[PDB]
Amino acid sequence: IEVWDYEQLREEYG
Amino acid sequence: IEVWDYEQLREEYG
Amino acid sequence: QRGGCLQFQNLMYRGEYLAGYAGETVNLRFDPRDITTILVYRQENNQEVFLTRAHAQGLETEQLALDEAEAASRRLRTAGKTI
Amino acid sequence: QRGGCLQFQNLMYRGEYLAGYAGETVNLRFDPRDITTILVYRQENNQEVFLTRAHAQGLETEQLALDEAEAASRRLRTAGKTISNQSLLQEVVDRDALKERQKLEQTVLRSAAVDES
Amino acid sequence: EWLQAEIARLKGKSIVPLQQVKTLHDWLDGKRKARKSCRVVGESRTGKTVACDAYRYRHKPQQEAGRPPTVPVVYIRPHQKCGPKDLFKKITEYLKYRVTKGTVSDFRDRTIEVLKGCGVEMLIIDEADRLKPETFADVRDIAEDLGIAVVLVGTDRLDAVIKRDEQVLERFRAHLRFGKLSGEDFKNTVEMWEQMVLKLPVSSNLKSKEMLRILTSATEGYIGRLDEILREAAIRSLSRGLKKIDKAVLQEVAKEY
Amino acid sequence: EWLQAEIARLKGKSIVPLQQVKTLHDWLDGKRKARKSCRVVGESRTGKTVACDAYRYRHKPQQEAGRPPTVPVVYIRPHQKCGPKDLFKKITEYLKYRVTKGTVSDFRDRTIEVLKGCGVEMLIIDEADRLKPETFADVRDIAEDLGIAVVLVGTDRLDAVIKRDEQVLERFRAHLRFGKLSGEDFKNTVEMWEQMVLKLPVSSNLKSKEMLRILTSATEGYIGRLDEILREAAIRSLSRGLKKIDKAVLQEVAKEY
DNA sequence: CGGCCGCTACGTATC
Ligand SMILES: Nc1ncnc2c1ncn2[C@@H]1O[C@H](COP(=O)(O)OP(=O)(O)OP(=O)(O)O)[C@@H](O)[C@H]1O
Ligand SMILES: Nc1ncnc2c1ncn2[C@@H]1O[C@H](COP(=O)(O)OP(=O)(O)OP(=O)(O)O)[C@@H](O)[C@H]1O
Ligand SMILES: [Mg+2]
Repeated sequence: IEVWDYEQLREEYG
Repeated sequence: IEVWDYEQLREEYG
Repeated sequence: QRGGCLQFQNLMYRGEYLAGYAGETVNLRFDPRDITTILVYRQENNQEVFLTRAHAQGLETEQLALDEAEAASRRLRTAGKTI
Repeated sequence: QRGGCLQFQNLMYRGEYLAGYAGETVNLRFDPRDITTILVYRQENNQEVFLTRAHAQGLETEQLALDEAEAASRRLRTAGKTISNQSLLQEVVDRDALKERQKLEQTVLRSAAVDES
Repeated sequence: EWLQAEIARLKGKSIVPLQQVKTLHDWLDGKRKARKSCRVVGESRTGKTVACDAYRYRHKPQQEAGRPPTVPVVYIRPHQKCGPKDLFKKITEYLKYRVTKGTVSDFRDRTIEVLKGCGVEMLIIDEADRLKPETFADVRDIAEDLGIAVVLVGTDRLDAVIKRDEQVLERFRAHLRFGKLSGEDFKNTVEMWEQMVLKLPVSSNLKSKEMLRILTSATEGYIGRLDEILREAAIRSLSRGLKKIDKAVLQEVAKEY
Repeated sequence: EWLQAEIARLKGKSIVPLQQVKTLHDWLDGKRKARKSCRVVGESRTGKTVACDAYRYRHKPQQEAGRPPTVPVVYIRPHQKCGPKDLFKKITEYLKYRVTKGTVSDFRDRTIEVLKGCGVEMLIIDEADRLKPETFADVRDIAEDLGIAVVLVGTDRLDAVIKRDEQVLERFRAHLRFGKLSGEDFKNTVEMWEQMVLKLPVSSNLKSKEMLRILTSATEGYIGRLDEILREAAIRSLSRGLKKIDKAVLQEVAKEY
């Protein structure tokens, strides 16, 4: 399943 | 017996 | 307190002269068998004198021992209700 | 019960042939020191015959004594939470981890029983 | 889309003629004709604000050609830690005047002028306990000086605040208490929501004993929970396609409380 | 260096799909459509924040033309002893507007303008118990005035604060609760940490009964300890040169508790 | 709407 890097979600967030 | 929509009461108000 | 209130065992009391003494400390003198009325004494010239009788607002016609007021208060605090 | 189940001191049990006998009555042999497992006997030809080793589902790795399941059930009843095998285990593991003379006595009594093994 | 129309409708709001509301209006007409100041109190979900909006939305402002409006009833709601200026600011705006920058006495003088100009008979203050203790001097003054019935609405904390000032307590002494539904009255009210509010395509029979146990334990008798539980159950059950509410789906909504 | 690449992976952070996160996102979608206020409660290591952040990273701001961003879900976190100006200030900044000098009524009037126009449906307040008691007046006000659902997130202490005020305790009575992992659910989750978060050179087989006993006593079912214990063990394993975790190295890490 | 079946709760007896 997909598991998200926590800093990547921050970089992608608006 | 009559029941009222809260928003209709607002629309009918002064 | 302001407006002549005293607080004692969670009951709030008011009385005939207390508002004129707001901010002072008074010696409450009370009977544990019935706390619905309290005698209020104050110190003047290092002499304790009688001031007034203070009555728990809204229950002046009831009676409460201090043990009833304390046990009921624990149930209210445990229940999570206001006092 | 249907689905091959036995429910007992709030704990629910599952057994290897037990679904064959839903609606029937069974004689259950158990250890008050360890109620995770139940021996199930049934009546046949007016004699007991052994049936199966039923186990508390999801507790096969775990050990509950009857006074722990009982104390957890009392606490769980009064806490207002739902009945389940873990829910009972959850109401054990806090009271375990966090003492009361009976639990302190039980710990010293246990240390003697350990030295018996 | 017939579903989406019901989801857009049911998340809305209504006012129902209930006994507690009819009782308040008969009482407030008494206080308005007699010009007597008083208070309305009771637990937070009894629906006191809806009962007061049903009063404000009756007794409509009257318009005369080029005059300021004649406004029989004013309902305002203060912000937290409301000061004397904030009360006067809101009364002035409600009567449709823009408030220009000034000292507290400019706001006081202009407020007294517009209350006397618009012919106000009653002033209703919701959540009265947001008022700072000194502002009650200005509320007592409005009621002493102008022929205005001030009505304070609040809950049991308002009494704990009123009882810290003898001047307010001995003026706002008359009062009506909003209470909880029970017995036949809770039973009869559940039928009024089923037939007048929910509009589901088949009867859900919510007044039946197997359903009243569910609803009684959920609502405790509060009209503000009854409307909330029954809208949430209607929204949810229509999004699954049923024409009713039933035992298990209502126990799903009630298990959230 | 191949070792350095992987050590930089383990000290990081990630969001794993789990049943609790998935439950919350279904429930909050029900609340966001219904515009119902609610609260989320549970113990401090259950992952309420990561579950809310995953919901903030769904429902991204829709930018258009030269209009303000359309933000369906606003998530803020207050500072300790948060006042009425501190709440508006953060709401205004999160929506990307600059706050300038003024008084309380100005932050309030301005907050309501940016909440309008710009499409807010839900406001999520983390650590809700940092709010000063009076600010709840402004939180209720918004929830009732604007069709905005407000969600309060917090620990059991939050409810101890909330029960001090009926007015709040009734708008926010509906709740969802986060629990602890057990039985099959703890065992199954340990495999996801191994196969999706750790991804060690060869498999440590943490679902094996002896590794589960060590992990159970260590973690007590908290996802915020499972995430911590296994990173600490995997960093120690790799920096000592091991291709997996083993009984003794995991007991060295768990003995720090 | 009505009946049958597991888990709790009250009453009684004894060391
Ligand atoms: N007479 C009524 N008819 C229809 N719906 C009602 C009625 N009274 C209350 N409700 C419903 O229940 C809710 C009760 O909230 P309401 O604002 O009326 O309570 P309140 O007593 O003013 O609360 P609080 O004292 O906490 O401000 C309303 O928002 C509405 O949805
Ligand atoms: N789905 C998940 N995937 C990965 N890590 C997770 C997940 N859920 C929680 N965690 C981890 O669990 C730990 C708990 O932190 P988190 O902020 O989620 O807890 P919390 O219960 O919200 O805490 P608090 O109540 O103090 O705010 C963190 O290390 C976090 O990264
Ligand atoms: Mg109200």
